[PDB]
Amino acid sequence: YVELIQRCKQMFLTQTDTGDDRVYQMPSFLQSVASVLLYLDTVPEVYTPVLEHLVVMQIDSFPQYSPKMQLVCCRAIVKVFLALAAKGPVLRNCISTVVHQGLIRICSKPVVLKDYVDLFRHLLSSDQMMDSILADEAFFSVNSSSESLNHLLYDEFVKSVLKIVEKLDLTLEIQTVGEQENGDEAPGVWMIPTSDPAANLHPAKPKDFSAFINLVEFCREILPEKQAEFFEPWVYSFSYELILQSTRLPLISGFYKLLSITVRNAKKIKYKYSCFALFVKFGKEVAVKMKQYKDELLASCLTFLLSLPHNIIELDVRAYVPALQMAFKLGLSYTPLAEVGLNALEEWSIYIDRHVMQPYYKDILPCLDGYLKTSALSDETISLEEIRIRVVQMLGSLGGQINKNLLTVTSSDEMMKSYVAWDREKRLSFAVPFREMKPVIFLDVFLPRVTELALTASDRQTKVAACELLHSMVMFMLGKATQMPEGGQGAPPMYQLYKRTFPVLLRLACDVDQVTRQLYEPLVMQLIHWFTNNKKFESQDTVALLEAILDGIVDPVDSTLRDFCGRCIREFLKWSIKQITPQQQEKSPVNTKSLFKRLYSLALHPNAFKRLGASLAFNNIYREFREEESLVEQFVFEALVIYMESLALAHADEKSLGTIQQCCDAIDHLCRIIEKKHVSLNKAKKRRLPRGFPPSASLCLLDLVKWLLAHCGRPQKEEGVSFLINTFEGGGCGQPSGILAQPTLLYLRGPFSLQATLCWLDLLLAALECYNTFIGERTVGALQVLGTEAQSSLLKAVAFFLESIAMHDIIASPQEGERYNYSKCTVVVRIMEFTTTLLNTSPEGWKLLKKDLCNTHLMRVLVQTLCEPASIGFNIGDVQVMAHLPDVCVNLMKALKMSPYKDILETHLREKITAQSIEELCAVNLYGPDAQVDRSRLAAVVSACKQLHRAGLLHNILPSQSTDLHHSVGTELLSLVYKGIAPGDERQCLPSLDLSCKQLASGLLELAFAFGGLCEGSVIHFSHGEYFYSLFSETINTELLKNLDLAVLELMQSSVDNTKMVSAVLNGMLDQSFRERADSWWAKDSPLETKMAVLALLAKILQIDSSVFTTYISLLADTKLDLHLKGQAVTLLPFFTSLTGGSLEELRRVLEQLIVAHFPMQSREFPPGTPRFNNYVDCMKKFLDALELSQSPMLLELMTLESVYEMFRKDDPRLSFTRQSFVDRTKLNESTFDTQITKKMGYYKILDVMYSRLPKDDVHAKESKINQVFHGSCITEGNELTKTLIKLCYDAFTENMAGENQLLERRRLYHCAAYNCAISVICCVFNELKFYQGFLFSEKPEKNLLIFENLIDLKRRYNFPVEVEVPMERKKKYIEIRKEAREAANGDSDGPSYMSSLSYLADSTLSEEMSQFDFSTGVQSYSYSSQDPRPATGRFRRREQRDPTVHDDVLELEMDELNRHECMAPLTALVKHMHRSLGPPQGEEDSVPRDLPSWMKFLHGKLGNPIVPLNIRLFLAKLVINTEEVFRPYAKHWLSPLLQLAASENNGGEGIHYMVVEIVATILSWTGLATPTGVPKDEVLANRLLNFLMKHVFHPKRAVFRHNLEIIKTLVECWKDCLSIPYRLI
Amino acid sequence: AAAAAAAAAAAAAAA
Repeated sequence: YVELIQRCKQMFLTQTDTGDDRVYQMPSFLQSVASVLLYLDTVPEVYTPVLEHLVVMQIDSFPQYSPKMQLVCCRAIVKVFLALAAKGPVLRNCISTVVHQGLIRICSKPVVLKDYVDLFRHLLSSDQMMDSILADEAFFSVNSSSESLNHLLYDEFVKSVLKIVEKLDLTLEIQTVGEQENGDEAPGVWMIPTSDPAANLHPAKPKDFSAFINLVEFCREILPEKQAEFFEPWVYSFSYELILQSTRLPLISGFYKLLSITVRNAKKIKYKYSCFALFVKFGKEVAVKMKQYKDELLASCLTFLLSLPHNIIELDVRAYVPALQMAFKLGLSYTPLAEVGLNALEEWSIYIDRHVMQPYYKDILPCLDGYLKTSALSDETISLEEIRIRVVQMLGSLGGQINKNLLTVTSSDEMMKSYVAWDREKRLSFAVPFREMKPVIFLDVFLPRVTELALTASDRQTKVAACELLHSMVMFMLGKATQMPEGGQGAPPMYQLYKRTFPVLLRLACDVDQVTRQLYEPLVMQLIHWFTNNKKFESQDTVALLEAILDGIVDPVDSTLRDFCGRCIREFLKWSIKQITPQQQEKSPVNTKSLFKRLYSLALHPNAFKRLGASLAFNNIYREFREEESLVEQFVFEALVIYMESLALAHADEKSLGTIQQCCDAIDHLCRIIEKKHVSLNKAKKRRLPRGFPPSASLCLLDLVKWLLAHCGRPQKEEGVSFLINTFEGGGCGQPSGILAQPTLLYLRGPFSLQATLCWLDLLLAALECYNTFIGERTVGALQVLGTEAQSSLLKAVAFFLESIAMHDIIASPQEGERYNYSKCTVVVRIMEFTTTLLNTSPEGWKLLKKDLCNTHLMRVLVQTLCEPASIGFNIGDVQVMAHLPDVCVNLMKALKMSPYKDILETHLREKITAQSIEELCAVNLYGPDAQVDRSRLAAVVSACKQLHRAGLLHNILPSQSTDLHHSVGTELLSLVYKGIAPGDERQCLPSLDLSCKQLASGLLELAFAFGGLCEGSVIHFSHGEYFYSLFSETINTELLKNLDLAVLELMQSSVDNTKMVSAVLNGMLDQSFRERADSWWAKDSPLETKMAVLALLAKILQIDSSVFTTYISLLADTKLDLHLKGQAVTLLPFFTSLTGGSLEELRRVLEQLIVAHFPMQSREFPPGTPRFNNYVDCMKKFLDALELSQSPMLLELMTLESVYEMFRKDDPRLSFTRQSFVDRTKLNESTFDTQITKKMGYYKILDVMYSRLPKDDVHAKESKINQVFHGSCITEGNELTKTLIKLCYDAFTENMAGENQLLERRRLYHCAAYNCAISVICCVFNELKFYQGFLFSEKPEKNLLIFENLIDLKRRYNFPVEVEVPMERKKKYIEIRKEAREAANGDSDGPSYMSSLSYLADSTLSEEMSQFDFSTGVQSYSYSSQDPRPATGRFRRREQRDPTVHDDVLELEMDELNRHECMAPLTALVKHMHRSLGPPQGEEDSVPRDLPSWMKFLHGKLGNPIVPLNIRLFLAKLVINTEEVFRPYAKHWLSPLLQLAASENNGGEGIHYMVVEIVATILSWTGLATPTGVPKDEVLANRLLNFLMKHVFHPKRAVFRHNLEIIKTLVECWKDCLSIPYRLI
Repeated sequence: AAAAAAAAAAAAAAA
């Protein structure tokens, strides 16, 4: 269980390999270590990491499992959890969340976009087997997974859709493209996510669990909270409009059996709890919200998630006449094809029926039939039919009422509209060429087209057809309508609605065919250009066209509108194309005037929610030539403006979301170009506009007013500052109001009475007057010019007394609560808006300050932020309403600070008592269950504490409550252990009492009584473990946070004292700081261990180096010092360990220190630190060389951003699986070895020259497949390290590591080799390396004759540099040196020798062998620098034989002579490129002309081993060579097998092939050139050839297996058009 | 020599 847990790991890591290592493996580890530790309440720890990141690699890591083994897997992990129970409340949770991590990360690669799905079932499976409390398991699995998804959604995607949905528009804008993409953004997003990890893991957890956790967590005991709050937090988070959002929440909810909780109690209030209320209150906001904005993509899924919100509102349904109205229609309108919601639609039917319709059918039925009409047929003119099934099943489930609205409303659907042939007075037309019979037809092709248009099912055959001959359809109609016989004359209504079509075409073509809408857009516009340059009649027509293109929003697809202005602007393009005359500008009413004439007005008339984007993209259209085209701009300026004014204020009541002012302000974005700041242009009548605008005193002017004078007041003064005062003369009273304001309210008290001042002019007072403080004194020395209270008497003072009326309105029916609570809050907030506007603004003389009689009132309202939610608006607050509430108090109270008298603060504060805090303090702990009502006011009073913090004077509430209350939090957080576990209720209690607990007092007593205070079945085992470690290390987060904020070195105190768990304590600190900033405390940690490095660090350190008891306190300790050096090394990561820890002793050094006599952690010795200088090269070179070969087997070659980023974020300190993660995307003490070896150079391969050196140490010390690692090391590090410096550091390092040394053969091989591996891929400028080898070039001329190792590295050394040199780069660092064809060929030509007398010590090879590398390399550099003659002829006379020309001396089968000759590859590109010289430049029908001048003459391949390799050389040679250029070499080839491949016999199992394969397979490299293969010189050749070939190939199939021969049997076939006939002999 | 059986099988068969 120690070394054995090792064994576990030894499987674990080693599964990092390229081939797999199996799996059941792990759960073996699992149930194993399970029963192991279940036995142990004695705390082995230390396996915490290995067991965890172990299991996290485990559970789902698989391409598959044996389906069988998987329930076994279940018993496995579940067993882990029972252990986690006996364990005592710690590691369980964390692990769960980790598997959440990979879990969703395993979404990658998503299988709708190894594989993905598996996890589902195992998760499913995870829940379902055996016995003990599957619940809790599932429970925490859920919540932590939940909050997990929070984390990733809190990583990006919100941002994603934000930016890249908003991106191309503002990035490229030419003002031409920007406008487009603007109108393109408004109606539904670009639907483009930014980072797919966000974009998609974003789906993942949802995408995963989609069908999963719906019915999962059926559990009653553990799902009160997973219900209620656990519902919420997301639902709060929603506003960002994630597809994700609702998804499960209804699904589980309606699934959940007590919505009786929800439905009934939520009724009780409608007649936890308020959780049910909001839990309701989504409904319309949601509903509409998508109905309008969200998409068939978006909404559909969204909404449909959001219908079942009825599934829980049975009682609490009320209106929802739109619910299905938009909704279920969307079910079978746009996806009768996709049943997705459609299912739901009639589920809703089910219960809305089955729950209380008894009036509501009067509602419901007028809808049902006239809509559920398509419930029956979407079928024909799961299973669509099945739909129809359950449709009727509904129908009869009541019946007799179900009859009608289908009939009369369908009767309202225009079955009958009769138009074609201009309401059918003649033939429509016949233009088409048959005219044997000259038919007519075309009569109704149209309603057919229609029927397609609704239809996308067979759309593939059908809807396609629709637009298809729509294309020729128009041009058909107008086609014979151009001479106008009747064609147009018949048209105008006909072709009218013929336009009305194409709205649908180009509309849904989106979800269908880019090719469709995009096909017909140039056509719709080739229309709009046509008649415009023509006469205006189709103006009468396309006008109509765009008319209803007023709509397209209620029409769920709002890009319709995108069409519109885009058409419009294209309209304007054509209008810009042909603009001629204001005669024809205005008499183009379709243009110019009557455009805005309607569009503005027309915008206004319906009170059109449907102008919004139409408006923004509308004037945005102009935003290009809004600057200039001609006159109409002049009018559109003003008309545009008060159009904006009246615009806004008009609808300004019930307006659709803010989409409204999205558009409003969107055009408010233009006075910009609209202001060129001319003299008396802007300043002119256009400036006469803002004249009345603030004094318009009108409603929403706030949005407008502040807009004004900064911008539009600016042209002429500054903002227009002093234009203003001379009118204040007449009045500043011109701004405000209060007609009928205060008292009559106090009498009628009506909602109709709320409807102006109470509606707006409360606000417009506030902000309108706020913007005044700024200009001049306006709120002081301008507005107030008449009296202090005189001019504002009926205006501002009544505004006070009306805030007093708010206090009063709390002193002594949905819409009622809507504007009633919306109001009263909007009141306090906005009247406090200009309140605090003044209070803060330096124009503070107490002029309007004394003007308050609300002095005590104000403090009596704000004092309750407690009653305030329970009374005036709260629920509405979360949306950035009461979210903004805190912003008041501080802003208020501190703008009440200074000049305003402190009793405003103080007596107010004095209002507060201690009984509140001491009391609730007692109570919420005194509860257990019941924590509700107090715990609330925990949250509240804490929120007040926030307001104190930003507002100061908190202590005034806690002078001695500093002392005890904050302590008593310790009494209570203390007190919990009596009951051990605390409710998720109480789990939300704690952030309050600890959070505000420590806002004042010290976090030291924290540490002290932390340690000691924790030094203490369900009662007693729920007591047992938290005694030992957990409970405060459970609550730990906030504690740590305190320790993060203000503490410095205060750490070291209890730290050094307790010297055990503090680490862990500290550990939680570590990244809890870091993550927050990833720069703050990253020092604060550092020097406390400068000194404490001496202190708590040390007794640990040399307790390890000293050290059963002190020994495990050591493994304990050195484990720490892992942590300490590691995290502390992570705050060194900013700077240094070699100065910071380098200049600071026993920090750097403890690395080297603790190394003695321990393997398992010896793993973790190395990864920390990049120590530098002295006793490091040396002492550590010992701890690695010596302690490696000692502690690693000697045996040579015996061995074995935001979103996704967050997976590591919270596993940061720990968990060896870290990079064992993505590798998921005999050997045992050998696994001790490469355990530690992978521990070695994978970690630091990248940095330093001993980090560099040790690999070269071991590889040559003991050669293993570690060497393979070197590639993904060296080559990587070569490209990786990207330090030209350290580049050169190994350049020289290795470079004269090739100096005079005891080095061996291989010891130069991997030297230059892995050396080059890194170096060929690293920065091309190798500087004096490549130059000093120039000055080691003369090293090449040399004599060691002979000795042995002097002869060994004699030859090893001077070929050694060119070895890396010319390959790493041959070029362009080499080109100016002006040794090019000149001074090297000395050493190539000469270098390889005969050594004919050398028989010796593989001098006959290695000397001559490696000596050949002269020509090999240098000749290569020549290959690109080549003449054709030069490199070829430079080879003579041969030393041959040479080693590559000593052949069959070994290697008697043919396999690796191509693999291991280590000669080809230069020869390859050799003849390749110089054969690009001699090549398509000229071919040869002859053998010789490509050889004798070539070095292909050097190739002969006759008479012995002199045959074989040369023609082996021919192997890939002929790849390029042909044609007949290898003419005689062909004769070489059929010559080859005869007694030679025979001499090589079978020559390896695949050998016979290996020769003949292209021996003949070249024979077919031509046709007529095989006329040679048969006739001229084949004379004896192929005959014998065949004979043997056949002879052999018969058996080996007989020997081994079958179609092997057949491979030949081919060749056989391939032979014969005449040939040699050894056939009778066959 | 399995998917390679298809490889060279194709080498001849296409030849």
